[PDB]
Amino acid sequence: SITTPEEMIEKAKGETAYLPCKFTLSPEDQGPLDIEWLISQVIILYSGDKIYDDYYPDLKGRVHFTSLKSGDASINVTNLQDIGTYQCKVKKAPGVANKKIHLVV
Amino acid sequence: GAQVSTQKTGAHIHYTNINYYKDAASNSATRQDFAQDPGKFTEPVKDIMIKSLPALN
Amino acid sequence: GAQVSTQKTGAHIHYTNINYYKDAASNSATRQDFAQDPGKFTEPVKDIMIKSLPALN
Amino acid sequence: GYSDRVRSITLGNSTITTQECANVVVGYGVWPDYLKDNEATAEDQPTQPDVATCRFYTLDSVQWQKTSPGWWWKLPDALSNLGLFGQNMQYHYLGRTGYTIHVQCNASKFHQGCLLVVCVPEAEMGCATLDNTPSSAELLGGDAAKEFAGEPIASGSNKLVQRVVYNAGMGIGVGNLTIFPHQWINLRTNNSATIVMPYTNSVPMDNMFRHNNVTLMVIPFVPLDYCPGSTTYVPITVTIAPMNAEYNGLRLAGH
Amino acid sequence: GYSDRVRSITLGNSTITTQECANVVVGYGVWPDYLKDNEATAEDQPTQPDVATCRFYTLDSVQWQKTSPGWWWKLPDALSNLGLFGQNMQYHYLGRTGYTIHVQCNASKFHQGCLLVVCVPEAEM
Amino acid sequence: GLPTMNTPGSCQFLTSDDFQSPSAMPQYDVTPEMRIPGEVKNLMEIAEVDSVVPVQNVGEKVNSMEAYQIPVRSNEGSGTQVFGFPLQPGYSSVFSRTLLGEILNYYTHWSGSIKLTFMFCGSAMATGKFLLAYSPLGAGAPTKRVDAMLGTHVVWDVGLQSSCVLCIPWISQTHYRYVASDECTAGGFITCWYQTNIVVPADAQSSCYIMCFVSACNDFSVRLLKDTPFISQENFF
Amino acid sequence: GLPTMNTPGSCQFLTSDDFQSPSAMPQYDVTPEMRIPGEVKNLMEIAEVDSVVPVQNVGEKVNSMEAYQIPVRSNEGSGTQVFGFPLQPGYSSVFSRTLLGEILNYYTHWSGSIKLTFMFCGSAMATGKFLLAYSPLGAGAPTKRVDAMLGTHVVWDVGLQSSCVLCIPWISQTHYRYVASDECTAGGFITCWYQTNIVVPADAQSSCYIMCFVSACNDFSVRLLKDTPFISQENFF
Amino acid sequence: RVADTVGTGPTNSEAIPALTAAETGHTSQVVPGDTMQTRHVKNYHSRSESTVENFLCRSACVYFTEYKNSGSKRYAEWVVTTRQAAQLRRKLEFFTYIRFDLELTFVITSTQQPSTTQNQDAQILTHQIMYVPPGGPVPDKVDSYVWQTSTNPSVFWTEGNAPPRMSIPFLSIGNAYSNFYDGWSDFSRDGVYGINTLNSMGTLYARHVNTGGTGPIKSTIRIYFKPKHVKAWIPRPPRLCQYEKAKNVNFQPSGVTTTRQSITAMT
Amino acid sequence: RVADTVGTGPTNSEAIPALTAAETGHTSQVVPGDTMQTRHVKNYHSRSESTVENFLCRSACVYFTEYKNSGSKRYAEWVVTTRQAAQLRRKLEFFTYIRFDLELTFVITSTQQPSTTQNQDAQILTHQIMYVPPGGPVPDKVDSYVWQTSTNPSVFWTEGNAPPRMSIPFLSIGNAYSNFYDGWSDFSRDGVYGINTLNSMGTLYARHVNTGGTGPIKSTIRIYFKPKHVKAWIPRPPRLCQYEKAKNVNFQPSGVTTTRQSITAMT
Repeated sequence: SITTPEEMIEKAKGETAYLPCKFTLSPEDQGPLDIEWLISQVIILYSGDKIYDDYYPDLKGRVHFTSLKSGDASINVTNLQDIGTYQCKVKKAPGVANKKIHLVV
Repeated sequence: GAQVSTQKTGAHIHYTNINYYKDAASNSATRQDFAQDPGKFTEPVKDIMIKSLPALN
Repeated sequence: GAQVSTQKTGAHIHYTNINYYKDAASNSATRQDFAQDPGKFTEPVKDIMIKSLPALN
Repeated sequence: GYSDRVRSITLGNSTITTQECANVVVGYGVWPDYLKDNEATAEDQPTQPDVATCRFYTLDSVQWQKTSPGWWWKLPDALSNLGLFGQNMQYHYLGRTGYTIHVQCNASKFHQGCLLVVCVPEAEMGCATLDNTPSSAELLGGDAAKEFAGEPIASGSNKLVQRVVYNAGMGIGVGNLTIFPHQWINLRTNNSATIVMPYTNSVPMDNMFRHNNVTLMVIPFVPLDYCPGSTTYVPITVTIAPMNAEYNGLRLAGH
Repeated sequence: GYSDRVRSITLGNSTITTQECANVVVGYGVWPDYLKDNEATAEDQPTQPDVATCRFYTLDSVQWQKTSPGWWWKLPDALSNLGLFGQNMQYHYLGRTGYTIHVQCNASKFHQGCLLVVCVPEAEM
Repeated sequence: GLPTMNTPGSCQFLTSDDFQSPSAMPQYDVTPEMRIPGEVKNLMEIAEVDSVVPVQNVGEKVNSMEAYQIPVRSNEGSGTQVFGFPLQPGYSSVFSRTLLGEILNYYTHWSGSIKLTFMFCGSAMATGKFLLAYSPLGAGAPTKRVDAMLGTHVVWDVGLQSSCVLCIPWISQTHYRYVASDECTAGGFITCWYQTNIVVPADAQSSCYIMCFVSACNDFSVRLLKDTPFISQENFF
Repeated sequence: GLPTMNTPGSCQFLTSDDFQSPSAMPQYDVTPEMRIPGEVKNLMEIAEVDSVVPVQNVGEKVNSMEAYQIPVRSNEGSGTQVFGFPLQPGYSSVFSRTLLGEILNYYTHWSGSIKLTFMFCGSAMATGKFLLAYSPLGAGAPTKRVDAMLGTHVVWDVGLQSSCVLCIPWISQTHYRYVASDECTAGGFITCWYQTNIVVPADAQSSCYIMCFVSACNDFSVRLLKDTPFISQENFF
Repeated sequence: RVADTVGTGPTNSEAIPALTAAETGHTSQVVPGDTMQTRHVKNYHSRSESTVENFLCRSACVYFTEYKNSGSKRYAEWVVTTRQAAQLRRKLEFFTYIRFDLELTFVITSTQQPSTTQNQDAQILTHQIMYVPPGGPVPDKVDSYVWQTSTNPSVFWTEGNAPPRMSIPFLSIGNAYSNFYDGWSDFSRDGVYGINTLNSMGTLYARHVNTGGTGPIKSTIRIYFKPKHVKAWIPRPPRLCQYEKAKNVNFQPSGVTTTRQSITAMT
Repeated sequence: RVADTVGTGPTNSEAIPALTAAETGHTSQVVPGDTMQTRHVKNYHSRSESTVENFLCRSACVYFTEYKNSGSKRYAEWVVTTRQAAQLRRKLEFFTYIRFDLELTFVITSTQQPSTTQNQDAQILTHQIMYVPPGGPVPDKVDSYVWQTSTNPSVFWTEGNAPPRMSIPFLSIGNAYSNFYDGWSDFSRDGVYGINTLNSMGTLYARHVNTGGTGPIKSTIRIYFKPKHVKAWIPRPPRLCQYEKAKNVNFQPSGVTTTRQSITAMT
C-alpha cells in the first residue's frame, strides 16, 4: 500500500529531512488508522485522531507530520545530527504495511 | 411431484425442487421474485406529469 | 428434471446429474468441454499460407 | 504477376510501403473493431475521429548496435504526446483503440541479424528491489527507446525496472514470449514486420493514462554482425498506427 | 399544456435550459449541415468528431454596467483555445463549422434594458 | 437403505443458504394477508425515490437543518463555485446518509445513473442561472467555470419551474464501481457554478438557498450484500 | 426419512472431485462476459505454438541471449556435428523451460510428434546445407554424419525460405512416454551435421547463427496432471 | 433485469425534460439521454440481489446467552424479540410493516470452566431448547415438570451434531408484524408506549439435559433469525442514530452526517 | 479426441512442406507424413485432461493461518488473494485474463498447546469463518458486534465434521479477473503499480466460537481454492523466476535454463 517501501534518503546535516510515507487504502480496508514511526524505538504514534511525541529523547520537538487519514504520513525531521533505518507502519485490520527508510548524515 | 425451474445464471440451466415437509412454512426461500413497481413511491401524484411536457403549466 | 450425459470411458455408459442448488454457481465443474481452435495463436497470419506451397514467393 | 513480399498499408492520411515484408500477423485472429452495443458500459455518445487519430505515427529511430540488448515501448504512453491521438487521449476519460504496429529495419545483403517484434498485453514489469515497484518515466517512455540491459540491474533502495533481456523484465523465459502475436525481422529475407493488434483488455474501455494495455518489445535474439566496410549505423524505426479510436467522458484536459 | 417560452437545447454532452426565451432564430433559414459532395473541393477524408467539438462552450461573463457601450467576439478566435474544438482547429488546415450562439442575461422584474444579440458575417473593422 | 457418502461441507451451518427445515408448530393457520398501501418488492424502488442531500455538511452545520440548504447570493462576479463533491454514493459523506447512499452502504458493487435534482428555494423575484456540471474521472476537480464548461453540464435557468435535474451519466471502464473508496474506480466530480448572477429587485432578499435531491435512474443495479458499517453495538440492549 | 447407510469414503475431502456446494452469496448478478481476443480452451493449443529452444545452454551462456543461438561457421571439413540433445521434452534441460516442455512438466504422460523448426539467421549471401537427423532409441547417439545418415533425416538447404522443420515422428513401443527420465521409455537422439560447408563470399561474415523452435503436432496428447517441480516456495509471500 | 439506455442525437425543442417541479413530490423520471447524447447500450445487469427476500434472508444472530451446568444459572430464559441485536433489527426497520416466516438456528458452544475438581472426564453434553408460547407455563428450576415437555415445541440436540434448525410460521395476531407502533396498549394512553406493547412472540428456554461431568461447564447458546417468504409494506428512512434500548425507539441526537472540510471539499 | 496420421508413400514434387518461413509467425502445420513415409494409425488418444477446466480444477491450498483460543491472537484476519501461494498462482498466471467461479474449502486443525494448567478436559471446539465484503465493517476483537453476523456470509463448523465448503460466484467489477495489470490506480501514475491495485476480493476472519477448555488450544485453518467454470483469455509464458512477493511481479534474475555439459551433451 505504502509508495516505495524501501528508500535510502541521504541529506546533509542542518536542513530538514522529508521522509515520505504516502499510502493508498484498499476498499477492503475499513479500520482505525494507526500510524507508528520506528527508528533503529517509537518516535511518533497516531491513534484516535491524535499525534503522540512518545517522549523520544533523541528526537523530541524535531519530528512532526508534514500534512492525516487522507493518505499522507510524511515526517520532516529538523536539525539532524539520527542515522538509522526509519520504519513507518501504517496499520489496517485486513493488511498492515510498513516502509523502511535508511537515513544518512 | 418435482418442480423444475431455471437456475440464476450469468448473462450473455435447470434445478429440481421437491417440497418434503407438508407444513408449507418449511419451503425454501422464494428468492426468484424479480417484480417491481416504483409508481407507488416514485411518481405518486394523482394526475400524470409527462416528463417532456412542462410540470406546472 | 434430470440431465443424462455419457461418462468419460476408454476407447475401443451414462451418468445422471440433477442440479440441486438454484443459484447455478454451485453446479459441478464443466469438465466435458473438448473444443479447441489453434488458429487464434498458431497460424495467426492475415493471409493463408498453404504449407505445401512456398511460404515467401 | 503476383508477389507475397510487397505490401502497402494505407490508414488515415499516411500510408507505408514495404518491398520485402513477411505476412501481416492479425493479433489473435480478431481484426480490431468499434465497441459493439452488446457489451457497452459507457452511456455517453463516443467521439470517433477515425482519420484524425487512425493514421501512421512514426516514432524515434533507435540504433541497432552489436551490443544492443533490446527495447520496449508502452504503446498508449508512446503516443500520449503525438498529435490528436495524444490530445484526445488527454481530454477524454475512457479510451478504446486497436493498434497496427509496424517496425522497419533495413540492412544490406551482407549484414546479418534477427529481431523479435512481439507486442505483449499487460507487460507488468518488476523493479530491481523486490519490495518496491518501478516509478513512471523508468517503466514508461514518451517517444523514448526504453532500452533493455543485458546485465542484471543492481538491486538497491531504488525504483529502477529490471531491464534483464533474458527475462524481458517480467521474470519469464524470453524464448517463450513467441506465444504473443510476433513477427521476426531476419535481415537476410524481410526488412519489415507488421502486427495488427486488437484491443485486448478485460473491461470494455479503460483510461489510457491510467493503464497501458499492450507494449511493443524488440529483442534481438541474433546480434547484428557485419564485415568492415559496411554501414555501421543501421537503425530501427517504429511506425505505430492506432485503429478504431473510441473515446468517452469528456473532461478538462490533464491527468 | 404547452408554453412557447420554455426551451431546452442539447448538444454533445452539455445542454442548456431557458425558462423564459424568445423563438430561436435559424440563421438565414438554413440549418447548418455537413459539406455535401456536390460542392466539395478538398480530397482528403474529413474528420468529424461530432461530439468532441459539437458541445456548449461557456465563455467569460461580462458586466452590463449602465455605462457599457457594447462587446464583440470573433467566434472562431473565441474558441481557438477551448477544448478539442481548439486543438483540432490548431492541427487541421481547413475548417468548416456551423454555430449555435446563446447569450444569457437574467435580471429581476424591476431592472430594465435591451440588448441586440446579432451575429455579423465578415465583420471587417 | 440407500448407500450414500457425505460430501465435504456436510453438517455445517452457512448464513447464506436457502433450504428446508421442519416446522416447530405444524399446521399453524397463519393470519390471512390483507392489502396494505405501498408494498415494496425491490430495494431499488426506494433508491429511485428522492432524498435531500446534506451538501453543506460543514463543521457544526451537520447538527442543524442548515446541512441541506446550499447558500447562494448575488456577488459582484461570475464563475464562482457554488459547491462540489466526489461521485461516491457509498463512501462520500455528502451521499452516505442519503436514502440512496445508506441503502448502497448495505451492498458492495453499484452501477447506473444518478438524478441530482436541484430545487431553488429562493424568492419569487430572484432570477439566478447556474452551470450544474459533472466532470468524468481522470483529471483534477475543475477550479474555474471554464474548466468545468468542457465536461457534461446543464445550464439550469430559474423560472416558473423551480427544480432542474442533472442526470449524471454512467461513464466508467468497469461494469460496476466499488461502494467504498478506490483509486481504480474513482466516480468523478460534481460541481455547480454561477452562469451569470442571481439578480434580485429592491426590497427583496439577495441571499437565496438551494436544496439538492439524489435518486437512482431506471438503470441502477447493486450486488454483493454486506452488513452496513454505520450501525454499531456494544452489548445487547 | 429415507433409510440410508454411508458408504466408506464419506465425510472426506478430495482435491480432485467435482460436486455441488451451496453458494455463500445467493443470486449474485455476475458481470456479463464480453469478447476478449484469444480465448484458450485447451492447453495443447498453446503447446502447438512455436517456442525458442535454448540449445546452446552451455555454462554461463544460460545467463544471456546466447543460450538460444546455435553457432555455425565455415570450417575446412564436413560431417562436423552442430549440436545434439535427447528427446525428453519434459526432463531434458534443452526442452524443460520451453513453452511445450514447461506445460509438459505439469503432466506425467506424453505422446505425439514434435516440429523442430530451424531458422537460419545468417547473412543473406551465406549458403549452408545441414543434415537435421533424429535417431530412434536403441543404440548410442550417432558420433559421425554417416552413422546419423541411416536414421530419419532431412537435408535442409538454405535459400529464399529460411526456416526448415524437422517433424520428429512418434516411434515408441508404449502408447505414452514418461515426462521424466526412464531407461524403459528413452525418447531418442536429435542431432544436426554439416551436409557440405557454409560457404560465404568475401566481405561477409563466416560465423552465422541458427535458432531452433519447438512445437507439438496435431497428434500430441498429455494425461495424469501433477504439480510442476520447477516452482518452489519457503513461506507465503 | 434492469432497464437499458436508448440512443439520442442533438435536440432543440420547446419540450424540456430536465426543468421540472420537485414541489409536486414526483421524482423526475429523467433517463441519461434527456440531458445529453447517449449511445444504445444493452444493460444485462439484474436487480436480483436487491430483492426484499434476498435483502433480509441472511441468517443473523439476535441474542447469545450463557447457562452453566452447575451453579446459580442452571437454565437460560430469553423473551423472543429481534430488537436485542442491531444489524438484523436495522434491516427489518426499513419497512413499517413486515410479514415473514422464521428459520431459527441455534449455535451452542460448551467450555470447561476453570476449577479444582480432579479427574474431569465429562461425557458428551446433551441440550434442550424449549419454546414457551405466550400464556404458557414457564420453568422456575432446571428440573421442573415444565421441562418434561407436554405440548410446547422443544428440540433436543446432543453436542457435536449439526446445529438444530426449526422453521417457525408467521406468528402474529394482526395481519403483519408491526416494526413501529405509535400507540399505547392502554386506551387511557397511560403505560408502556411502543413496539413492545403489541409484539409478544413467547419465551425461549435452554438447559443441560445431563450435568455432563464432575467439573463445571458453561454453555453459550447463540440464536440466529433468518426472515423467509418476506413481504414488506411502507418503506421508512433507516435509523440514523445508534440504538440505546431494546423495548423503545429512544435515541441520542446525532449529526445528520459526518462533516467534511468545506462545501467545495472533495474528501 | 486428437487428430490421427495419414499414410504417405515416396514423393518427388516441386511442392515443399518442410521448407517454410518462420519470420511470418505462422508455426508450420507439418504432419509426420510430410517429411517421411508413415502408416495410417488411428490415434484414439483424447486431449481431455489438458482442458483449461481440468487443468485448474484441482483444490489447492492458498494460505494457512493459526489463531489461538486464549492470548494475543484470538482471531485470524487474511485478505483474500490467490497470490500468497505458489503452485495455484503460477497455474492461473498462464492466462493474462481469467474468469472462474470459486469453491472455497476450509481444513481446520486444532492442537493442545504445551502449558501447565491441570485437569484439561476441553469440550468439542466450534469455529466460525466470516467473509467481510470490501467496504464492510471488520472485527477488531474476538467478541465485537461484527462477529454476531448481520448480512456477511459466514459458516459455523463444529470440529470433527466434514470440512466446510461454500461456493463463490465470479466476484469482479470488470468482465474478468486480470492476472496481470500494467497500470496504476492513480491517474497521476504515482502510487502502487500492479495486480493489487485492481483486485480486492474482501477479507476472511476465523475465530473460536467457544474457548473450548481450560488449556490453550491453537487452531490452524487452511484455505483451499478450486477454480470452476473457468474461461481463460490471452495465454502468456509461465513464470520462469521464483516469486519473491505477493503484491507484485518483482523477481530475481535467473538463468534461462539449467545448463548442461556441452552443446552436444546428452544429459
